[PDB]
Amino acid sequence: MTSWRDKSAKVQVKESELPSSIPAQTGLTFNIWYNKWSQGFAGNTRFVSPFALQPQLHSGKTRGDNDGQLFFCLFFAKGMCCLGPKCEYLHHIPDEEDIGKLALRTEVLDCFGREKFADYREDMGGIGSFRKKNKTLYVGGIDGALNSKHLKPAQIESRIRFVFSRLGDIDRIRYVESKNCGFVKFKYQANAEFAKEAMSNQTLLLPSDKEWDDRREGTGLLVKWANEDPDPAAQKRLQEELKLESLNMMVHLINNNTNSA
Amino acid sequence: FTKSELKRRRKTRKGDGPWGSWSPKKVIRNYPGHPEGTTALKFLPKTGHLILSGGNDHTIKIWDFECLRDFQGHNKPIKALRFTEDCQSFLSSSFDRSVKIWDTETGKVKTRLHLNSTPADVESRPTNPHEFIVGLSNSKILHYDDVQTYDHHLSSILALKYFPDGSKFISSSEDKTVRIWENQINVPIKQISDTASMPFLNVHPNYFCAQSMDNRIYSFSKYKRHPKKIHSSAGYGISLAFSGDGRYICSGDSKSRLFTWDWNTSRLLIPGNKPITQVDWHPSKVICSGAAGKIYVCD
Amino acid sequence: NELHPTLPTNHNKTKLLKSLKNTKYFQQTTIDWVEAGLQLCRQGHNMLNLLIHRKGLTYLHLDYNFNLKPTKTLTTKERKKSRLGNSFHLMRELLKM
Amino acid sequence: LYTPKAEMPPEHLRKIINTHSDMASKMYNTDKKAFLGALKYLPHAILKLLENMPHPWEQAKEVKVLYH
Amino acid sequence: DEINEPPPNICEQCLGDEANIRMTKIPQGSECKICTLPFTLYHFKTSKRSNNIIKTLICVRCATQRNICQCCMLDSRWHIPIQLRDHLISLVNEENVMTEEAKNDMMKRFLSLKNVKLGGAQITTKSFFLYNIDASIPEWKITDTVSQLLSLIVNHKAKCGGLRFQSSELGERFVSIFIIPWSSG
Amino acid sequence: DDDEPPLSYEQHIENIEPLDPINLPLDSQDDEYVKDWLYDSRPLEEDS
Amino acid sequence: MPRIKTRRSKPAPDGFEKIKPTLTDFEIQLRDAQKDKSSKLAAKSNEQLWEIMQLHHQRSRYIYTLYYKRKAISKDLYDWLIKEKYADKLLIAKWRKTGYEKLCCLRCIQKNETNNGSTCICRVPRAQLEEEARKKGTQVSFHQCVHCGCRGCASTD
Amino acid sequence: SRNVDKANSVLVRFQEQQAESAGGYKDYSRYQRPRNVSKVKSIKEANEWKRQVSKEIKQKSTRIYDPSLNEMQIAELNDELNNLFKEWKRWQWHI
RNA sequence: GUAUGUAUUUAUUUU
RNA sequence: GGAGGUCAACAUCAAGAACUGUGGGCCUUUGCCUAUAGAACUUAUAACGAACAUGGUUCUUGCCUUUUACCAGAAC
Ligand SMILES: [Mg+2]
Ligand SMILES: [Zn+2]
Ligand SMILES: [Zn+2]
Ligand SMILES: [Zn+2]
Ligand SMILES: [Zn+2]
Ligand SMILES: [Zn+2]
Ligand SMILES: [Zn+2]
Repeated sequence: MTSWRDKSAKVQVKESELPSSIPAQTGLTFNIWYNKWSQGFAGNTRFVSPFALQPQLHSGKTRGDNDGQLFFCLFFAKGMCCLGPKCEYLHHIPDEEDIGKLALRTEVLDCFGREKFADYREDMGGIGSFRKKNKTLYVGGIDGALNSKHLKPAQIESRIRFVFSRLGDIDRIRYVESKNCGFVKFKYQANAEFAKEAMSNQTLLLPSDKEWDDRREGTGLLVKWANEDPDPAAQKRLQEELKLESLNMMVHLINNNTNSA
Repeated sequence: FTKSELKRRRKTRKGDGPWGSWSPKKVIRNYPGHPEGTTALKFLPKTGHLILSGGNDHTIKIWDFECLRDFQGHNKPIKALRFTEDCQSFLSSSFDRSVKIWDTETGKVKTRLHLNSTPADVESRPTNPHEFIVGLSNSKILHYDDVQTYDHHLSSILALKYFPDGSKFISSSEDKTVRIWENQINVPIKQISDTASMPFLNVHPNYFCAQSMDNRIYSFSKYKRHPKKIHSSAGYGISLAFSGDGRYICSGDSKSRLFTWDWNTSRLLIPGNKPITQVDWHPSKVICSGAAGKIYVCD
Repeated sequence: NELHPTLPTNHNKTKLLKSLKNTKYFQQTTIDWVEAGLQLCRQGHNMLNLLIHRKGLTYLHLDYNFNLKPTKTLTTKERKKSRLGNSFHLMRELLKM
Repeated sequence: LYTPKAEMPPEHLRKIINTHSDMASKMYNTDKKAFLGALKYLPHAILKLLENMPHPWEQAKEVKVLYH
Repeated sequence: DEINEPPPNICEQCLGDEANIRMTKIPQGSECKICTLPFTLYHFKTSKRSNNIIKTLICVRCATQRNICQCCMLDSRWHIPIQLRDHLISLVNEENVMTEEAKNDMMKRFLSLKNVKLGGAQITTKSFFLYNIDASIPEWKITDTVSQLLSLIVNHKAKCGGLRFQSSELGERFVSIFIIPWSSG
Repeated sequence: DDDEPPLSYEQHIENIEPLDPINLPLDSQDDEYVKDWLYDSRPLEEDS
Repeated sequence: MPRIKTRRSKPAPDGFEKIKPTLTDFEIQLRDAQKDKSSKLAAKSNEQLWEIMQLHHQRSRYIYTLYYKRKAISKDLYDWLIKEKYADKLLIAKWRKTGYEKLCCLRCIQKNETNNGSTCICRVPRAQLEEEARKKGTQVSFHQCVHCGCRGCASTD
Repeated sequence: SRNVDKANSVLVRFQEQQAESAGGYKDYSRYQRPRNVSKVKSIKEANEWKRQVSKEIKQKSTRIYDPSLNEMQIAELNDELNNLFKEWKRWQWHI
């Protein structure tokens, strides 16, 4: 309220500043129809985003608010949006009210207004499924921190918690020491989508620590859709949750069914 | 509703009717006005409101980024000019064997520094120490207390720069070397010989330097050049300018070494007089003094 | 041409343009002729480029006289993928004129 | 209904093509599809262009173009 | 003919409160998000002025078999996600009625064409150190509860949660199932 | 030449003036009727 | 007939010179409109076009005020302009019509182009859209006619 | 003539020599070792030279267990393995 | 009428 | 209300040397006979165009290893 509601959203990036298109020299010659490169295959093309967002700093009111639009600017989720207050889409972190508005249409399509596909993807790629609500993001490629070794996993755990913690209400977080992955779980599908698009290809530690000013040479961390949890515990936990919630909506079924007579 | 209500009501829209709302490089400008050549250019480090431009006529003409004022007082051509950050001072230096201070407030010479053997072709103002670094045909670098003499290159010293950490002075000479100096001990920290005279350097605003030669512009913690023979300036966007004596303006990317543009200036109303003597960027614009007696502003 | 007449086509009254201008997507203006010539050349060149790369061939270069030349010596499967028919080539020659 | 066509400044066209000269963007995914389509109607445009040649005695003919 | 003649299936919910609605009909649209075959597409807008546009995703067949809504993809009657209604149904009886679906392509491209229906369809820095925590509850619950009464880490293998307020003074405030204790240096 | 892109009409050509065409000297006396409009683009546009 | 100086073009009438500076400021701006300032975003592109359309409107509005308001020039200067394409004949003719005095364009009143109905919301007075807005209390979502950049052609606003 | 000829022609090479100077192409699927390790250059490069080894480690590693029965052959191939794995060690050591 | 085919995993899915 | 428009839509343009409407009589509506009114545009060295292209099938050839691409006549 006092933070976001009043203060209008501010331009993240000047339009001239936006990165060029035409990704660099993945191949021999440039190609006009597809935007790719022609012959040969250069070492796989990935790079950290020069950009990141600042939830309380940037986010503010925009034109969609007065126009009552449902869907969020992803170039805001990337903090790259150059349209500022003129933007057609909302700039702010998803709350429970707005998901309240989306609740009817969140089934087929993500919070950014893109239809979901059926199968997920071979590698668990960009957008998820409309079959199964999946609230759990796989965080991987923790080498987004580049090569800095840390005193304990409480560095990774703590830092990630303070990263995604801004983006929405977190149900749980587990970093794994053995195999480098975080598993982050949210109240709402919407925050999961938004966080996924927001934190993909990002860096870590402090606005300045050590190698910070070299950060742009890093690879950036994969944020992908996560499979189920194999251990018996959380599997019990899912089975139970599904049970009680099914029970909860049976109340609706018998209320409107009772109204049916 | 009523006519009066509407007529009054509309003027609310910002701009009449009906659009009124409810609720590469190229050559921008040519500035004549020097009588002689333009040797050196520097820009107000704070407000970007003006130039200080040397000349071959001994004067200095302070241009608005119109001509504000004229600063006379050198008897011979002015090879170098440098403006101070923390100070309202302007250090100009010439072929007359003297480094003259200038108090920007009242516009009168304050101090004269003494003891160069011959013409002094570079001044650079150390950022944090209240020092001056001067150099010239002496073949030595003099650190002036606004103290140290640096024995050194085997020939004249064209271009000198200052850096806050180690090496605090980078120097470039007609013996075709570039030395990285350690001033406290007063001797060369590192020598860079890869140049085959190094007539210009520029400091990237990455902690590196771009060094020049006839046909090959290198960098130092390469740049593709066919013969450009024979100044450099580094934009904050990592664009690396190269002025030619053939009149060609060779723009580079700093990261790669790639040359994405080469231009050709129009001489003036001799084909030999077309070249680029100095150049600078503001604190998105380019300012190049040319040998044709004109300053040009490239946008 | 006198011996074999034609007697064209009633109901032909519908013309390409009279059908075309109807839609939202075409707008009318005046202009210098040579300018229309140049625009149309630029049009064509973009068309044939997008059709060439869309097929996946990036090593056939069009110059600005509409000569189509390989930029490389071609492996055999290139020559097979890259055989362009009389549609393309014919239209290429025509624009070249 | 049927109000006839709306004639426009030439500058407009000049800006449209002027813009599409360089296209690398994703926003052109339709326009690219749009180009190939028009490839069918070009030789017609070649005809209509070429029969309008200005002839020697005239300096510059001025025509009505219909553009996409 | 075959594609047009079956009329669309739309919920009354997402179709909006407007009395009369104008919708667009395209004879060949995108394929289903399911069957991967062409069909006829329908735009519309709930409101006359509503910015948002509604686009039927799946077929008529690929819907009818599953008895759902083409815009929503919720069950035609109960307004339920498909993966749920078959779970409620499966609670009655014992083990059945799960909808087994179509991997690969011509598996599904095949499957949508049979008239069999599908099983669900067929019927229709101050650290407090926290202990005693059920593994099950989410952090979101806890903090929300604290907020209701009047920033956080948890470890779920541990069952131990730490809490740093923005001021011990909050500490006193809140101090106006748990193991609390107040310590940090 | 093949490497020169087609020069943009909105820059080079539009400024440069037409450089007078063929026509003919005609005659003043004999052609006095037809000398005026003979070479117009469309020979007679405004006439009732 | 053509914009160009082609020898068949009849020389300027008398009153021309006095208005030549005022027109030049328009010309030199259209030169800057086509120069192809590149942008990635669609909104910025059709914004670039909106510039051109609005400029054209302003110029023809200048001439319209000259001849049909102040009568500041001769009829022959005027007709010579129209034949030289300094003004838009049809557009002015719409301005002389009753309720069109402020009109955008010739597109905005096209009945055929638009999908259903006609006549861009670009033509509907703010005073009303505020009222139908009031029914919803959602305020009003309209900003610019996508063809033009208009806000409220209709001559009340 | 087999494409071995057609891929090595000047008109193929020259664009590679432009792509090195203008961008990040030049493969490393082409060149060989380079024989000496310490003579290699900035890490982002030896990084790719190293995978340019590990891949062959994978190919011939799979080529070990194969029943195809040539024991002398798998002997020399076994020595080739050891050689390469030592190279891998060397590239790691330099890093 | 200058074949053709197979493989080319780098970023580590909860016990 | 007049003049126009490089505007649109809908009609009509190859036939018993040929169109349409209407009055009357016979057969039993059609059709035949008789009477009457109006006929724009296109036609006799025949046709809307005082001009002039391409394609498909089928035959006859011509080049001639085979297919596209073709050689020059005819019919539809
Ligand atoms: Mg055969
Ligand atoms: Zn935005
Ligand atoms: Zn389907
Ligand atoms: Zn629905
Ligand atoms: Zn308009
Ligand atoms: Zn409009
Ligand atoms: Zn308008």
